[PDB]
Amino acid sequence: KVFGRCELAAAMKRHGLDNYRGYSLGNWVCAAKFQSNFNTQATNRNTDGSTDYGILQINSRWWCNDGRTPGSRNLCNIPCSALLSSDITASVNCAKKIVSDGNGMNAWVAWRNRCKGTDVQAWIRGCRL
Ligand SMILES: CC(=O)N[C@@H]1[C@@H](O)[C@H](O[C@@H]2O[C@H](CO)[C@@H](O[C@@H]3O[C@H](CO)[C@@H](O[C@@H]4O[C@H](CO)[C@@H](O[C@@H]5O[C@H](CO)[C@@H](O)[C@H](O)[C@H]5NC(C)=O)[C@H](O)[C@H]4NC(C)=O)[C@H](O)[C@H]3NC(C)=O)[C@H](O)[C@H]2NC(C)=O)[C@@H](CO)O[C@H]1O
Repeated sequence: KVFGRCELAAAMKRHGLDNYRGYSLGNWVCAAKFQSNFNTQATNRNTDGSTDYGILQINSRWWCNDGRTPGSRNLCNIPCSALLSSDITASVNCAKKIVSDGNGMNAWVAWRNRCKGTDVQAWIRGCRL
C-alpha cells in the first residue's frame, strides 16, 4: 500500500499518534514521507545486515523479527512482514513504543535530519482531521 498524505494522517490520528508523547501529527507524517515515501512495502538494508520495514522503516536490528538479522531484538513482538501490511495498526502500535524509548523521534534518522526544527504542521495542511 502507498498511502496518500491526508489518508495516512487520518489513519495515524485514528490510531492515536497526534500529540503522542508531545509530537504533533505533522512530525509523524514528515517522518513517514522521508523514510518510506508512504509505501507500506518499503524495505532497506543497513550496513550491519539488518533491514528496515514498512511505512515508518522500523529496523529489524531492534523492533521486529525477520529470521535473518543475527543478534537482533524483536521489541514490538511481531514478524517484520506484519509491518508491510496495508493495515498500519502493527506499525503504529510499534512506533508508539519506539518514540517512548528515550530519544523521542530522533529514532527516525530522517526525522532528525529533515523534520526536526522545521515547520511540520505543513504536513497536515488541508487535511480533514
Ligand atoms: C542505512 C540507514 O541509515 N538506515 C536507517 C536506520 O538506521 C533507521 O533505523 C533506526 O536505526 C537506529 C540505529 O540502529 C535506531 O536507533 C537506536 O535505537 C535504539 C532503541 O531505541 C536506541 O537505544 C536506546 O537508547 C536510549 C537512549 O540512549 C536508551 O535509554 C537511555 O539509556 C541510558 C543509558 O543506557 C539511560 O541512562 C537513560 O535513562 C535512557 N535515556 C532516556 C532518555 O530514556 C534506551 O535504553 C535504548 N533502548 C534499547 C532498547 O536498547 C539507540 O540509542 C539508537 N541508536 C542510535 C541513535 O544510534 C533506531 O531505533 C531505528 N529507528 C527505527 C524507527 O527503527 C531507520 C529509521 O530511522 O532509517 C533507516 O534508513
